[PDB]
Amino acid sequence: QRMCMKLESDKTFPIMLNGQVNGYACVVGGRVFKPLHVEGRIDNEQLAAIKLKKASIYDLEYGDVPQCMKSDTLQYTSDKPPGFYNWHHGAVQYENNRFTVPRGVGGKGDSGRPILDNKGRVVAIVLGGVNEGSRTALSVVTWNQKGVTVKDTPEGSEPW
Amino acid sequence: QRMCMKLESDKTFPIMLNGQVNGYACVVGGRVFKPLHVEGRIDNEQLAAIKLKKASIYDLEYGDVPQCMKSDTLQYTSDKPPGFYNWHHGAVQYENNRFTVPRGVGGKGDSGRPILDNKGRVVAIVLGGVNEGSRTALSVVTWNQKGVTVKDTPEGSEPW
Amino acid sequence: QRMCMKLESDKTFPIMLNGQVNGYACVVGGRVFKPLHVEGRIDNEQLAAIKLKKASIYDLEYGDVPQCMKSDTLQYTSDKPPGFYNWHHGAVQYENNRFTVPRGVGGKGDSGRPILDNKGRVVAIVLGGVNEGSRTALSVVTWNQKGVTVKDTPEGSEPW
Amino acid sequence: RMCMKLESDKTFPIMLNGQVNGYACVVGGRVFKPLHVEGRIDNEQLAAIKLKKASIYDLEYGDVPQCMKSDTLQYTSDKPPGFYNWHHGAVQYENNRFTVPRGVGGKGDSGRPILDNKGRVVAIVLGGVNEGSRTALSVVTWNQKGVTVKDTPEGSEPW
Amino acid sequence: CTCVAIIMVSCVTSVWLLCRTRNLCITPYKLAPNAQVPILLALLCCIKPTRA
Amino acid sequence: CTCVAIIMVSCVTSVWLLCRTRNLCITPYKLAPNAQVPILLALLCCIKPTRA
Repeated sequence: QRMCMKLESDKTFPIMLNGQVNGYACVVGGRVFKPLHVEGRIDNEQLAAIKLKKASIYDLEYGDVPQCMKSDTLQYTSDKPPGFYNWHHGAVQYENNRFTVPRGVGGKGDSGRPILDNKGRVVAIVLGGVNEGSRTALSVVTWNQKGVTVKDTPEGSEPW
Repeated sequence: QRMCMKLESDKTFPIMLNGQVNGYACVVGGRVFKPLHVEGRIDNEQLAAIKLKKASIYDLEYGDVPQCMKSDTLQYTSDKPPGFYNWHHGAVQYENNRFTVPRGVGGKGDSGRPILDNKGRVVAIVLGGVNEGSRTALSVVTWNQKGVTVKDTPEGSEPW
Repeated sequence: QRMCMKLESDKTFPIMLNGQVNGYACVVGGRVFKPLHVEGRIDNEQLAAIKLKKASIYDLEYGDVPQCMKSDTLQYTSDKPPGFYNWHHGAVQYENNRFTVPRGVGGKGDSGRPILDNKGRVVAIVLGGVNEGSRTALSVVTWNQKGVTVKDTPEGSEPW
Repeated sequence: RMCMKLESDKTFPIMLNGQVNGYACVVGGRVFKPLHVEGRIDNEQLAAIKLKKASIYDLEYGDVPQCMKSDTLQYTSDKPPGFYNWHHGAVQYENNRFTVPRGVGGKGDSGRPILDNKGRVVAIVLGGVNEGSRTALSVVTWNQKGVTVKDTPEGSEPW
Repeated sequence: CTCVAIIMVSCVTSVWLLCRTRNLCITPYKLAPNAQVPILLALLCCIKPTRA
Repeated sequence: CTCVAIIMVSCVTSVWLLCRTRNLCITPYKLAPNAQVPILLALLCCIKPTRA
C-alpha cells in the first residue's frame, strides 16, 4: 500500500490557478521542479513567494528551495531499472527508456507527480503521454544513466 | 545502541571556553583534529600544552599527538558508502557526497563529533550544517575516494 | 428543516470588508450577484480576483462566473407564488408584489441572501426592508412575471 | 487561570510571512502592537489599520474600532508584587521590574499582556535578558501615577 | 474646431447615453438569463438573445 | 559608431549565446545535483562542482 501511504506523506504541492489545481510542484533533491506551463500560486509561503525564471527547453522551473523545506525533499537515485514506480494514479514499469501506465491515468491536472519507487526513490516527473493503443504512455522529465537531466517525449504529447 | 555506547568509549575531548564547551577535540587516524574556530582549553594535558597553527583554509588544527595515546586513535576508512554513520545526536546517511541528519541534532557546541560507523570508523568530522528542512545538514571535513582530505559544506553553514 | 439543510449546502459567498461580513455574494443562474455598496474581498479565488463594474440602478455587480461553477449554480424560476421562501434568518411570504418577514431578520450583514424555495429556487435577493409595524419588510432585487429583472423597494430601506 | 483566562482574551498574533513574532493586544481602547514586530495580523479590524510610531517606546497604538469597544482588557495602572500570569508562566517582583523563570521565550512572545489572576493588564512584554537563574522582563507598563512608561534592563531582547 | 468640438461633445454624450443605456436594457434582460423578450431590436449594440 | 554598434550587437548576442548556454549545460548538470562530470571546464562562468 505504498502507492498512497508514502505519497500522501510526500511534500509535493499542487498549483491552484485561481483555485484550480493544474499540476503539482514537487520538491525533489534540493531544488524544486514546478511544471512551468502549469501556472498558479501554491500552498506554501516558502514556495509561492519564490521568484523563478524558465528552464524553458525542458519546460520546468527551479529553486531556491529555502532552508526550511529541504533535506528529505524526495531524495532519490538518478537512474532507474524497470521498476514498479507508483503514485496517486497508479504504477508504472517499462523496460528500455520510457514510462507507460494502464489506460486512464489522467495527465491533465496531474503533471507534476514525482515518480517514486516502493522504496521511495524519484526517477522522473510526469509530463504527459498519449495512449499508445492499449496503455497510456508517459512523457516525463528524468535523469540519464549518467545522471544527466533529460526529458522523455513520445509523439503527440499531453498537456498538464 | 552503538550510536552512544561505542562513542562514549572513544577519546574525544570537549573544548571548554572558560568552562563552556564549544566543540570536541577528537583524535583521529594518528593526528588530532581540533576545530579551529572552536577555542578554549581541553581536558587532556597531552593535548592542552600542545601548540598548533591554523589549517585556516579548512578551519582546523592538527597533530602533534603524543605517543602515549598513539596505537589506538580512531582508525578509519577514507571512503564511505551511503552508511548510517552515528554519534551522540544520532545517525547520518546520504547517497553520494553530503551528510544530513534529522532536525534538532544541534550544531552549536557539537562541531567536533567524529563521524563513526556502527563498526566505529571515522569518515568525517562535523563542521555544522544549517537547518535544511525537516532534517538538518552536516557540513563536515572528510576524505575523498582518493583519500584526499577535503571539506564538504552546503551554502550558509553553521557556527560551532 | 430545509431552511438550513438545503441552504448551508448552497454556494453563497460572504463579503468580508476587511473581515467584516457586510453582504453575501451569491452565484445565481449563471452570473454572480454582489450587493455592490457592500465591498471587500470574497472567499473564492474564482470570485475574489475578478473585476466588476456597476449595475448602479440596481446597485449590483454581475457575471464573473468561471466555467467550473457552471453546470451547478442556483437555477430558479423568475416568478413566485405567495410561498414560504426560506434562508438563514427565517422564511418570507407575501401575496401581491413584495417580501416581508417576521421582525428581527437583520438587515446589516444580511443583504445578499438569495431567496430560495423549499424546492430550492432563487426568486430574489435581499436588499433591505424597514420594519412594518409587526413585521419586517424586504427590499429586494427579483424578477418580473415576464422575467424582467426588477427591484422591489419599500420606503426608507436598510443598510446592507 | 494562567491559560484559562488568557486563551479567552483577545490577543492577536503578528505573522511575518506566517512566522509569529509578537502579539498585538487590545488594551483599554487603543491596541498596543509591538512596533519592531512586523507582519500582518489575524484580525482585519486590526490588520487594515494604519498606525504611526511611538518609536521612543517602540510601539503602535489605536484606533481600535467600536465593535471591540466595550470589551477589551480592562486594567489598572499600578501593580503590587503580584503573581501576574500568562502563557509562558507567571511573574512577580517587588519594586520596579518583572522577572520570570528561565525559558519564558523572548522571541515570538513580546506582545503578551501582563494579567493578574483577576485579569488586569499592568504591563506588556518588551523582552529582558536571562537573569542568571530567572529571566527578566523588559516591559511597557504604567507608573504609579499612571504615566505610561517602559522598563528596561540592560541588553534587552528581540521580539 | 468648435464644430469639431461639439461633435466630440455629441460623441461622448452619445457614448454614455448609448453605452450606459446599452449597459441598461440588458441588465434588466441579461440577468434573468432566460428573458423571453424579442425587443432586443432597439439597441443592437448589445446583442445575442437566447433564442427567446 | 557602426563599429561600436556591431560590438554591442556582438555583445548582447554573445550575452544570450553565452548566458543561455551557460544557463544550459548546468541545467542538465545542476539539476541531478550529484552530477559527476569534471567537464565543467567549458563554461567557467557557471561554476562550483560538488567535488565530483
